[PDB]
Amino acid sequence: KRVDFCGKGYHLMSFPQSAPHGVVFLHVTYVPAQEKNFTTAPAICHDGKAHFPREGVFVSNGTHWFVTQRNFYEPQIITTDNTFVSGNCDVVIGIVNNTVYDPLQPELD
Amino acid sequence: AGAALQIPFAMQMAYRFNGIGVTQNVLYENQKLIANQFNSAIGKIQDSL
Ligand SMILES: *[C@@H]1O[C@H](CO)[C@@H](O[C@@H]2O[C@H](CO)[C@@H](O)[C@H](O)[C@H]2NC(C)=O)[C@H](O)[C@H]1NC(C)=O
Ligand SMILES: *[C@@H]1O[C@H](CO)[C@@H](O[C@@H]2O[C@H](CO)[C@@H](O)[C@H](O)[C@H]2NC(C)=O)[C@H](O)[C@H]1NC(C)=O
Ligand SMILES: *[C@@H]1O[C@H](CO)[C@@H](O[C@@H]2O[C@H](CO)[C@@H](O)[C@H](O)[C@H]2NC(C)=O)[C@H](O)[C@H]1NC(C)=O
Repeated sequence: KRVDFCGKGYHLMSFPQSAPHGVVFLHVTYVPAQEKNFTTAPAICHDGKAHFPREGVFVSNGTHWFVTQRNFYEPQIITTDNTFVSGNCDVVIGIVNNTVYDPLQPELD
Repeated sequence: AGAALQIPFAMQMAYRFNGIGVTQNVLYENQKLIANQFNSAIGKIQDSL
């Protein structure tokens, strides 16, 4: 887990090999690339309350708002199971209005 | 760990707090206090040096 101890980047494994008077390690490392641009927001206000992501980050390509994990791109609809509520939003700096969909109401009908 | 990626500063302290077990809800509620404490501490360290 200590960065830059074994390889340049995130670490996966190592293989040892012998040598005349030493040892040789082959480290396997994981490195991302092909980045993109996005517009973010720290919290989502709905019904006067604030919603924060459980594990992820809020992004939006320009029209719709999704939550994605930090190290890779896989957008998902903002439901009420991957977000948690904390008080009412009047002091947070960066809130943006939106609607948070829940499954219980559509499944009720 | 690759190519540098732009990221707002507040959403970096949120991750760093999430790292040590304090949930990120704390940071966004007490941001001004943290800023004032950090500035006072850096002034104190400059004076001590
Ligand atoms: C942002 O992403 C959303 C999610 O894909 C886009 O919304 C849909 O986009 C697809 C094509 O990508 C269309 O076929 C759909 O009609 C769109 N709406 C829905 C409800 O699915 C949205 O267009 C994207 N915005 C931009 C500017 O790229
Ligand atoms: C991001 O930064 C921009 C400017 O760097 C901020 O825009 C300012 O918003 C305040 C309102 O709080 C206005 O009084 C200023 O006049 C704006 N500045 C400019 C140059 O337009 C913007 O609010 C910031 N966003 C967040 C979420 O903090
Ligand atoms: C998000 O929605 C809230 C709630 O409607 C908006 O706050 C209102 O904004 C209008 C327009 O300036 C004011 O006349 C009201 O007094 C505000 N409060 C209420 C309770 O209606 C807010 O402007 C919207 N946008 C953002 C970025 O927060």
